[PDB]
Amino acid sequence: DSYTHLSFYEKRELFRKKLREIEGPEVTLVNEVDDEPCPSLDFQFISQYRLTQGVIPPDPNFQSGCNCSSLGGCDLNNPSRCECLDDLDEPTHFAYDAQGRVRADTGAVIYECNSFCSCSMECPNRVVQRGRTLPLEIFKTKEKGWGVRSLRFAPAGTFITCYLGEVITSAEAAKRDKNDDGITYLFDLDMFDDASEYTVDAQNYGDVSRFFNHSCSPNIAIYSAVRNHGFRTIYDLAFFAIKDIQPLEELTFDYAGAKDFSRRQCKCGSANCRGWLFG
Amino acid sequence: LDSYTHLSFYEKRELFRKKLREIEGPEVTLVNEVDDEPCPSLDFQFISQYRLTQGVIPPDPNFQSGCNCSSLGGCDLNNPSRCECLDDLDEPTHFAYDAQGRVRADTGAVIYECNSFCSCSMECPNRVVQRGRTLPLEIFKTKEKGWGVRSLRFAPAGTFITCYLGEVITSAEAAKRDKNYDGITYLFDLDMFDDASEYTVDAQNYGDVSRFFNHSCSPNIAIYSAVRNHGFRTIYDLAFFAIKDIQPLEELTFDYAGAKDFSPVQSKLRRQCKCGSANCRGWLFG
Amino acid sequence: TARLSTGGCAPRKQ
Amino acid sequence: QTARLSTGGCAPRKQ
Amino acid sequence: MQIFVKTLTGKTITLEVEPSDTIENVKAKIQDKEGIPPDQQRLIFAGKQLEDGRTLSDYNIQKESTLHLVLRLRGC
Amino acid sequence: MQIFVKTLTGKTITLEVEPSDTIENVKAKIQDKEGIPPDQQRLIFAGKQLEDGRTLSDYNIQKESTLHLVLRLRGC
Ligand SMILES: C[S@@+](CC[C@H](N)C(=O)[O-])C[C@H]1O[C@@H](n2cnc3c(N)ncnc32)[C@H](O)[C@@H]1O
Ligand SMILES: C[S@@+](CC[C@H](N)C(=O)[O-])C[C@H]1O[C@@H](n2cnc3c(N)ncnc32)[C@H](O)[C@@H]1O
Ligand SMILES: [Zn+2]
Ligand SMILES: [Zn+2]
Ligand SMILES: [Zn+2]
Ligand SMILES: [Zn+2]
Ligand SMILES: [Zn+2]
Ligand SMILES: [Zn+2]
Ligand SMILES: [Zn+2]
Ligand SMILES: [Zn+2]
Repeated sequence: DSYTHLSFYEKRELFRKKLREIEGPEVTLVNEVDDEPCPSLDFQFISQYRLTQGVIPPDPNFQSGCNCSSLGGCDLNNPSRCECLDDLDEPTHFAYDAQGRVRADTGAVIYECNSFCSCSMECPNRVVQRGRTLPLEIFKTKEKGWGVRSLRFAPAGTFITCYLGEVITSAEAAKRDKNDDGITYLFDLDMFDDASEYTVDAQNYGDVSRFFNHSCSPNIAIYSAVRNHGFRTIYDLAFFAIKDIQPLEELTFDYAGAKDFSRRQCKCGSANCRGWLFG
Repeated sequence: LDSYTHLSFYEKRELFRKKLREIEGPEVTLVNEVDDEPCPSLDFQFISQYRLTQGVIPPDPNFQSGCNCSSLGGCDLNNPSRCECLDDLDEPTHFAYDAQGRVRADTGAVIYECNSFCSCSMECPNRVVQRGRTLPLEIFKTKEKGWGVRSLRFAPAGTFITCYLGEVITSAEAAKRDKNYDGITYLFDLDMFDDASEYTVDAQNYGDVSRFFNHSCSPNIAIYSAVRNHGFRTIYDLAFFAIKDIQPLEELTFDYAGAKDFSPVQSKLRRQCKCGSANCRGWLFG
Repeated sequence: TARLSTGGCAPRKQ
Repeated sequence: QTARLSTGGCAPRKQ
Repeated sequence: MQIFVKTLTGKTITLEVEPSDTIENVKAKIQDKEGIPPDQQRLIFAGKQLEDGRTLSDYNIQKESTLHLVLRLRGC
Repeated sequence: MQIFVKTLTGKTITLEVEPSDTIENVKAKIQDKEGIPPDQQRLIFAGKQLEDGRTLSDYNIQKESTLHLVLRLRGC
């Protein structure tokens, strides 16, 4: 981190050099509030999880693929045939629809096809794997720092992006809970109480979802996308829009869950806004 | 892309340029100063890593061991004997890369790199391949061959270009494929080790800029096996490294048959080789 | 204590 | 040989 | 012959079986040796889930081979 | 105690060792049971390679644990 001999426009263009190398739809940067050039320039963008020491990665020996049609992928009309859907143990509907959007009735866990499946990459049940489709604008908010807004229309259920970063153990995460400014990038992989144990930190590496700001009335939510259905320790943290989003609307998600029956000031301005995200 | 309506030359070229702009890493450009062909095939998706298929067993992390060079200060290159990742190397142990990040001239065909289990950072000098493409590559149209790739910047000997990516498939699936015998193919056998020659990378439907590299009997780049799981040898990165200094806009070409043997004098198949080299064998296999 | 959380799968997240 | 691209094997190196 | 079934925990169960033992018989043996009901067993070999009707020989499972057991869950 | 060794080709070997045993002794036992020279052996546990002079107890490898055997590359 030198960035002292770099000017305003030089720093902004360096950050945009980082952005233009991001895989997929373009990610851009605008500032309509203050004269800050860009977010921290030490940050490096990554396209997938960066596991660290002491993080047991998914063992592929416990992974099993379906044998649905290789041409058209698995058919959403016949979910019983799909072997990698026999783990939900319910009416057993595919998480997505024909249009690739998650269903409004689908639960919080997504079971997707893996390498062992015979279906192609165009399979209807590989939405998170295919990657981002929405161009996102990183913009300076007025009371929350940087944030992300969408540029094109996104219907409810549309996939957005994965929360990426360094996957670290509970010990390493407990060592780096320095939040030295109301600044936190720790996302606990606490979707399953029986596994947990891991946390994705976006402080130094991560995705554009790292700029997603908390809201007590969000428009997007987080889903656990699973490719090795056996393992529940490491999995994709996919962001899906649960509300219809117009262009230029900031993408926000709740930093916690419903938790019913069980900086520090929140500047989201919601009707149900408790003054702290505590997250 | 349900293009029920005809896409013109301009629209096809623009769609391919948009795809190139969406590739991860530095920019990739498209040039055709030969004919009216708008672009390579649009029925393609660039991928930033291997896509494994059914029947291919992926690398098992239980057979992978990291190194503990964080106590040295992050995998010192002057102290390679202290790195666990170099255990399976020779007795004169040395990292593949030099101080400036280029593979050394005396480096073997196998590059053992650090992995998730190591205690170093992504800035470890033994993680060159994992950091990805660094040069701005231009897809151009060759005179006699199809599409080729060149570098807009100077590529000194030992520079890392990119990886050969695509679908990793079994020999059985590659046999159900290989209809591409009737005259382009994107099949690259993962055959660095005859003890673990099982899978093949097909860059037909999915792959990387490297799938546009052409063959030459006098190559300027060659293949290295970049291995992160040192216990596994059926799946590994097919990294490209420049074997001689490459001037700007010079076409990046590698030998499809790899490094030739030295003992057997005797020991076409697809096309007449039109690489134009003075030593051109004239028989390209692949 | 202050980390982003999926909230657990115990609620359906609908 | 086979009409596919190959590494060339272990013992031979870049030359 | 002998085969080994590995759990996500790391437990390694040893089974005495024959190539003609059905996957149902293997699940019953797993139940006897560990108390895991067959309905919540998921036996996996070579990236594919083992089916009840077939035997070990059908899946080319030889001696001292390794099967992997995923305990089925419903509500995460 | 009883421990396990998992090989690349899918085979799983059982071994009779003690916490006092050295990894060189474990490689010698693997040789005696499978015919693999100790110098051409890499034992891996919990993401770490096991050094020859050290003992199993130094790696906290308790009973019924599973080591992973990697055969060294010689060619080049
Ligand atoms: C994961 S970072 C992403 C935002 C961006 N990196 C920035 O510069 O603010 C989230 C940080 O923004 C602030 N923040 C996020 N949502 C907020 C909200 N709804 N109200 C007030 N502050 C918020 C918090 O202080 C938190 O440290
Ligand atoms: C991986 S593709 C090369 C890039 C791209 N497919 C293209 O348009 O050429 C390999 C095919 O390109 C052709 N090719 C590659 N190098 C050649 C050469 N030196 N002379 C003639 N044809 C060549 C061969 O027909 C081969 O099947
Ligand atoms: Zn599928
Ligand atoms: Zn299926
Ligand atoms: Zn599937
Ligand atoms: Zn609020
Ligand atoms: Zn090291
Ligand atoms: Zn290392
Ligand atoms: Zn390192
Ligand atoms: Zn030639």
